[PDB]
Amino acid sequence: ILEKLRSIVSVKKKYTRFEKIGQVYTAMGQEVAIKQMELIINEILVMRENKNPNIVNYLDSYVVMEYLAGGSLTDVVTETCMDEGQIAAVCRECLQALEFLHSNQVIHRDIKSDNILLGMDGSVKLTDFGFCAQITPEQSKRSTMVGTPYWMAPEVVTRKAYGPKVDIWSLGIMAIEMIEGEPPYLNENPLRALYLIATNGTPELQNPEKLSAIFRDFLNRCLEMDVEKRGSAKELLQHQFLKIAKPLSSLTPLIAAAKEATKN
Amino acid sequence: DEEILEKLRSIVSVGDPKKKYTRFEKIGQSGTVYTAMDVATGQEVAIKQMNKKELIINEILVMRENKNPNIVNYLDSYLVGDELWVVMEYLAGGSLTDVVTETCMDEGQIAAVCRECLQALEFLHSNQVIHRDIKSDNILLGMDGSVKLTDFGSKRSTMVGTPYWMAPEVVTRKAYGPKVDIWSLGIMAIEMIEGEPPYLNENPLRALYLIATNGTPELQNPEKLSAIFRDFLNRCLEMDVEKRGSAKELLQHQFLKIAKPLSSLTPLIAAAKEATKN
Ligand SMILES: CN1CCN(C2=Nc3cc(F)ccc3Nc3ccc(F)cc32)CC1
Repeated sequence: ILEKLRSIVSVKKKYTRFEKIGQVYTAMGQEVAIKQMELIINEILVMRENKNPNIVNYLDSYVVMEYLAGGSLTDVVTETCMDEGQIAAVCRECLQALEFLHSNQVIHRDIKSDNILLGMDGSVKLTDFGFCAQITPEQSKRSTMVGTPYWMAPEVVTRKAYGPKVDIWSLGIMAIEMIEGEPPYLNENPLRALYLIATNGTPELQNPEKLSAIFRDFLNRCLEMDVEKRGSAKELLQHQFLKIAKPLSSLTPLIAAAKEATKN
Repeated sequence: DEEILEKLRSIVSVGDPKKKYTRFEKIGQSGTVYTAMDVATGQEVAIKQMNKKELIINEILVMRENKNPNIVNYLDSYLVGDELWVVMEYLAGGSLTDVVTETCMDEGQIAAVCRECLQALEFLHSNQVIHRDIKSDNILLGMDGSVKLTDFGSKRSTMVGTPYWMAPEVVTRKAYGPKVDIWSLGIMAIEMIEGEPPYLNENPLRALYLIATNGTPELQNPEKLSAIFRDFLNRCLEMDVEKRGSAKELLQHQFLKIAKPLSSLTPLIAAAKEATKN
């Protein structure tokens, strides 16, 4: 245990109007979120270096993050029925965040609805960079099995050499959550889910006929077992499915519904 | 909200706790735990301060009526503002973690710690309490060698740390009973002879997989353990819950008969205090 974590800290007078939130506080001429509590160092380092509009802004540490008042995507997917135009809008935003991170040789390794925060204007931002991997030409692949079982790519689960396309798979599982309300095998135990991802491979939708052919194709490109065949974030940003995306304002009735449903 | 407040008034002791105890020092953050000293008697105490509400009334009443030498017992309770303070016993010899990471314990010392913990587990289980966190960090030592068990405090979310002490039935999210604490004691005994718990260099998710499949990992140096100690561990770390020993059965194990008196633990306390001074 070392103190070179004290070296990145900024060093009660800078922020006011503290109000406790979650299981994390809100404060203020901008509105901020302050999380008060070796991987914590990597998360602060990667967030400073990788600033983009589709990533929750790390502001300072003494951890001061920007505030997104519309909750997470989880509240929306578990309390509402999203249409394809809304799903395509969320997928486009996440792919813009992934295209940015991957070009900076960063693998998120934890893409899931819980890590997608929403703004009251419909803005979509990616968070939780604890599990991220910074790759390089000297070590372009990783092997560690990290992530949330239900969202993990089969190559991660089986501890094979993997790259940024593990995040593409996780995005594909997230789009399934947007359809079905839950990731595949959620009713199972996390270890039984790991076994199922490793053996079944590409998950099968409960009702595939409900989806348009263009959405089915988009998911097939995301959830392709052959990593070379699976699309990169840059390739999938050119997919026809994203062209049916509604403006980000279309997400605000969804935020309203989740807030109304979660009054307990 | 109101019924819980009135029920508390009849059970809490009158008097100002701020006048009764001194030298408050935070040791954890439901609520906050402070170490303190009784100004009148010199006793060292642990004070849990806190702002589900029906569950706490029963937990106090259980603690108050049920006493055991191998657990930190309930001493008193006070209503301080909108906070409830629960005063419990504490010990000055630190935790078992300091001893296992700074000294080499012999089997006679390990047996003495296992006997004390099993006496605490027998007591808790008869009171239909499953600890769930039996680990060296929750074992408190007294300057006379006394051993006391403490506590104090989702599939979508992330877990901080490897849950190395957890039984395979806990990991696989099955219904479970008090024998989960027996498994955890078995892991604690491994920590006592190797100086570390298993799955330390392992990722928490890889640890979960390993616990669920193989149960317990192979010992780093098994030839260093006596046959009677290896048998004791086999009974503790049995995958079949019915085959795994209960606290009452394991108190009759031959391994505990090689236990040295609790005075044999005081040189270990001295060494851990010397190692963790500066
Ligand atoms: C339902 N709820 C579970 C936790 N309980 C206890 N937990 C403990 C656990 C310890 F490790 C030390 C002391 C205690 N205090 C106790 C003292 C007597 C007793 F019978 C049980 C406990 C209280 C009841």
